[PDB]
Amino acid sequence: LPMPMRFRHLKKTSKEAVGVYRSPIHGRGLFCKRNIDAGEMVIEYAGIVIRSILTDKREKYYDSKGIGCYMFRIDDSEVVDATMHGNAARFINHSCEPNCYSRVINIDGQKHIVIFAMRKIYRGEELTYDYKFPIEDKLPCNCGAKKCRKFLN
Amino acid sequence: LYRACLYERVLLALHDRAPQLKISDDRLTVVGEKGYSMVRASHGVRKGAWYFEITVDEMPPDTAARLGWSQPLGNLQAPLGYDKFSYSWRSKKGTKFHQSIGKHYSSGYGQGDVLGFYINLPEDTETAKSLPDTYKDKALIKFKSYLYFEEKDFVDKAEKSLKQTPHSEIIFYKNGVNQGVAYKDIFEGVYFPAISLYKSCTVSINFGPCFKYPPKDLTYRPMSDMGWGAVVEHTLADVLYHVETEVDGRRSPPWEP
Repeated sequence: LPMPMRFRHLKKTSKEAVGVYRSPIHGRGLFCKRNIDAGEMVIEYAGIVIRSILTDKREKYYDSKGIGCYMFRIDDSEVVDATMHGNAARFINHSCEPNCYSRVINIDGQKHIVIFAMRKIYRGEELTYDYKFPIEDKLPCNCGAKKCRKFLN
Repeated sequence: LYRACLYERVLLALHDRAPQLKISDDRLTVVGEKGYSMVRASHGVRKGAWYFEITVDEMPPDTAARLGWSQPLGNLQAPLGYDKFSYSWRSKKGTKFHQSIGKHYSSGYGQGDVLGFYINLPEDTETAKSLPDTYKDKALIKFKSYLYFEEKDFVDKAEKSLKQTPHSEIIFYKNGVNQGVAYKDIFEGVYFPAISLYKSCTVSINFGPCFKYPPKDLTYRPMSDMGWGAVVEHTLADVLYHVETEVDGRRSPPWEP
């Protein structure tokens, strides 16, 4: 099916496909409300599409406001910043064993970061993907996976 | 191989523009859509004094171009003066912008300004006081349907000490009328004329032989002259690199020139 048609279908079904609940991973997180097949569109990380050069000026801005940064790198040139304006995708925890995966798609010239399902996800499951955060010097992970790196970084 | 440039004259190099930067070769004007961006010319100055112009063809209120010079390391997505290696003017009121700092040590700007840009950097002696060797990198690639060359550029300099190039300066003119000195403190490293666009700004760079209010100095050089100078210099660079790798030995005359 066409990536535009699939994206329209995803934006139509997103509000009733997933939910946010109290999470045993941490705080609140994204849970599955209807069995999601593999590779299908789970959710867009929708937000403010900005250029990369403006990230820091925003980040420091949030650093001046004590508001956490909700930014995902679209590519070397664009970023979806969801700190001030976003969607439910801001509540997707991470797991070392993800049933989901992030991919950038091009619809009518604009890039969309869509989390798709790495596998057939069933109702009730908490949605998690690989943030692929670079190794820092340390955030402990509680994803519960047996392969868990003990640290995102 | 060769560094042959897809240009009839020394123009704004397409190799050093942002993907959000549009050009119209009817006037070689440059325009953008969102925020600011930066483009540069084909040539680049290393010594001597020279001069060019920018002609503005459209400046709505939400349209503010910036015009000036910038060394390499200049991120072409930034508004030409956001870093310490770029010095420009904001085309709302004549205001010198460098290190993102705005200074009103300047005249006033007009919507239909044909602005002249004079700039004098010292010889490579006072620039380097050492060897200005130009050992070049050359890598062959075949992008989707055409052949191209890659070279290694300079790295972000952490220079925080002020060592101005001796007797270097920048002067700004409005239609030849002296708008005054913009920056006397000029850091080392080659510079090139650059243009920053805000949302839908229409401006264009222009060389000397078709000028409107040119200075009558016998030492300053138009854009085209330094352009073919640098082109021939890089031709000799290719010559010397292929010599080095291909034939044993090298030799150059009494160093001074």
